[PDB]
Amino acid sequence: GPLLLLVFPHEALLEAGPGGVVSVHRPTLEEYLLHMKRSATPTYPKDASAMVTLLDLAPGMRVLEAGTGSGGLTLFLARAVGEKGLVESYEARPHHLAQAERNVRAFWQVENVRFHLGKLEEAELEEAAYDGVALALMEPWKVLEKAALALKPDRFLVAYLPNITQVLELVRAAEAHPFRLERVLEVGWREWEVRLPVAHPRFQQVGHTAFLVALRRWKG
Amino acid sequence: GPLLLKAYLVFSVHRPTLEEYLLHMKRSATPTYPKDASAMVTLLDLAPGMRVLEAGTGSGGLTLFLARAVGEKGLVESYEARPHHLAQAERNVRAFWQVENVRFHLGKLEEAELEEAAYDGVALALMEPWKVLEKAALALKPDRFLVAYLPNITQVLELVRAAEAHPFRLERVLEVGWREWEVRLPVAHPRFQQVGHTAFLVALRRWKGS
Amino acid sequence: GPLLLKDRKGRAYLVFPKEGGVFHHHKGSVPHEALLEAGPGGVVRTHLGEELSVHRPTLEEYLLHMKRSATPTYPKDASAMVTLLDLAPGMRVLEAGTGSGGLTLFLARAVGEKGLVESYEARPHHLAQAERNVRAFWQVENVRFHLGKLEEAELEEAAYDGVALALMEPWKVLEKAALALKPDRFLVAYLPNITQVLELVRAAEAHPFRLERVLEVGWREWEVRLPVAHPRFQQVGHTAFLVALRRWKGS
Amino acid sequence: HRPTLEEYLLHMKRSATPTYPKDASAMVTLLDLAPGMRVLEAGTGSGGLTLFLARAVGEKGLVESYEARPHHLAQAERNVRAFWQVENVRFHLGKLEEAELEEAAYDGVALALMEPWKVLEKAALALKPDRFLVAYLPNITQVLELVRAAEAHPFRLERVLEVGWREWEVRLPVAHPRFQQVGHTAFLVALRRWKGS
Repeated sequence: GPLLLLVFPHEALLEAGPGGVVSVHRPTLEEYLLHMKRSATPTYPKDASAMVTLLDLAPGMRVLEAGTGSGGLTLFLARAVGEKGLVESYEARPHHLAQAERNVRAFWQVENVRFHLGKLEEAELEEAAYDGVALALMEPWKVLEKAALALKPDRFLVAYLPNITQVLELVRAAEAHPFRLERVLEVGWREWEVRLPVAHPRFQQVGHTAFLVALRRWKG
Repeated sequence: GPLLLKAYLVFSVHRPTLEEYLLHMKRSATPTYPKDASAMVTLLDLAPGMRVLEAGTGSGGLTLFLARAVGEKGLVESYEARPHHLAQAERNVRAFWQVENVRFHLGKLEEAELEEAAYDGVALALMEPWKVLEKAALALKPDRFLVAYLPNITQVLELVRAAEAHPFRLERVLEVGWREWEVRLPVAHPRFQQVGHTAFLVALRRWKGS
Repeated sequence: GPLLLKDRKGRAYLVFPKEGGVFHHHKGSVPHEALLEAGPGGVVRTHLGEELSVHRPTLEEYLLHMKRSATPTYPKDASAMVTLLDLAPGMRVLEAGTGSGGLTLFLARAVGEKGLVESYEARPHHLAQAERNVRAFWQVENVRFHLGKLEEAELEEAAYDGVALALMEPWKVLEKAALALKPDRFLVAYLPNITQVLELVRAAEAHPFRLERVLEVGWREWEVRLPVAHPRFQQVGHTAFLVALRRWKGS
Repeated sequence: HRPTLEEYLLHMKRSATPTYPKDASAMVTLLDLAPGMRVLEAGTGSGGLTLFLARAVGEKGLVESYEARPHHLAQAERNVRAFWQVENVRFHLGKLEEAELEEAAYDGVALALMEPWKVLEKAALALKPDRFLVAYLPNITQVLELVRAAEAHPFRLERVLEVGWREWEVRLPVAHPRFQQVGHTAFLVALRRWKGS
């Protein structure tokens, strides 16, 4: 495993071990995302958590992922389905895919993630074979056809979109597919500074990273 | 498992989302909202295989999340003090989730005993979480987290001060917010009515330690 | 002046002292006299006899308890709009809105008795509401009501220090509002749906405004009854987007 | 290009942490200030809550601003009387606890003080009944200190609230709440004065 202080093994650090001093730590997935090599957005832990919760991902399921880097969203999905549920992650741009496979593979040593280079709409997949579809695309409405195709009825597709304008365009686009609009939310984590006697919500905030969109696949 | 109509649970037809389940199951009493339970799992840094300590009340709402999170290789030990509705936690959890990764107990922790450094994370929903730090701390592998659910900032403060006595560094205090939007074009706005504040989440991290 | 009454449960009521009225909060009447003799600050019993606190209502307190039959405007947002408008006393402000009367009332205070608020309502019911609601709380002359729309209003040119709107389709008045507004003074619009905000911004690029702010006021009430101290569980999450625009220098 | 009060407050000379208009707007609304009223103000920063308060009270109203420490009082006065012509403000070089003021003759008390509890008693006197004291406090721990201390004066706690303005960046086709917000400045505490006691 990798260590946070971010390094990949020098030996005082291992002898101290996590929670020990030389301040050595074993990274949380969160810490790891926030310090890993990025070309990405990056997908934030608060958003990826809520996405796994809307997708209703449980162990053993199949989850379809697109697109971009860098394995941030893919790892959260990877733990959610784990064991051998399956993550089929699609990325279009090849050095971003590369970087992501590296990112994921160094933290997560299980092999429940199948990686695919190429747009999701080019790909061929079974009808009604997937337990959820997670998208982190700037133009998600493109894959809507495939997504309704590959997605078991009464399951969700969950898009991640920064701009509300993109969210509206999905919601209209989604009206021409067997998808019923289930949720539109903004996730927010309100950090507090506690350095007693100082105790206030932090002065500078992550005032949202993105909107999460959730469509449910009704039968059609 | 059970079914959901649009919107009541029973035994438009839907398999219920775990979150839908928590929101329409017999929630004893002031529920664990999924907004929070999801958060806590994230903070606790849970993966498949791990062992997690949970207390207490009282719908086993948090518990299901814990169950899915750690998986089948992992297991959850759930304590709950209260007797009649620890059962109700058990009724709620076995309806939705039929895996052997949860082992229940009656009682508070301090009365209980447990291996030292066995557990990969602790999750508290107790009114007075400061009572269980000697044990929580003992039970916890170093560098892993204790995550505690608390309605009032006064309780958060007390847990922060009581924790200075044990080998815990405070990493985080946060409120979660899932602001739902309504979108029926041309209408598009944040929902008028919202699950505002449910609780603070204190995350503590075990030192080596000493 | 009207009166706000509260019980120990916290529940508040609005009362208008009327000749020999009586207030019923349960199966127990209170004569209006006791309310008036008690005065802002004191208690009254319902002859059964439940303590009840008498208050003069704060402008805010009045807006939330009046019966509100227009699609209406909150104090958190009205407050913010007065401030975005940069409203100082003596100023002249053009207004168009709902029948709430709230927005007109918040603007009325900002400008003072030496200032002015020309308030326009389109529907004649919607006008009566605003007058009813506005002159119960404030009878000063710095508010003048008009029936109609701004695009059809006859306005002096560059005579106004700000424009406050609470219309469902404000792109429509941007043209009149442009000539009516002094350079570097603002238009501020109360829009519930982000779509309306989006259309207005798109529209505004055709008139001599620069967009300046787009925002959402939140007032997070806390409950404190020690040892209970937290953010109120249920709150007024979202009401409206405020859009602030600036009239370009010179034109 | 002439400037709005906000803009002035930004290029103004502010020794302390500034006042944000969200907070000052909310402060005026919570005190229920209308044209004509007589309001009491202290003290840190200087002089931007006072400008808001002058606009609120109006033409015929008056704001009594206390600044314990002089060079600040002066800087308050230059700042205020550069932007705000009206002679509707009265500056005092004194603490607010030490000063001597007619009973039940004020329509509010606006404190930006670190030590708000300290002036609790002289406010209960000065402030008419069923009117308000509103305190700006950054920390929840100070809020709590004040909540305990006011239990010992003729005050009911009406309101504790944090004020947020969620800015949006609209730059079509961009449209999204701004990534970096001013997440929190402070809490507002409103106390109501009881009858006689």
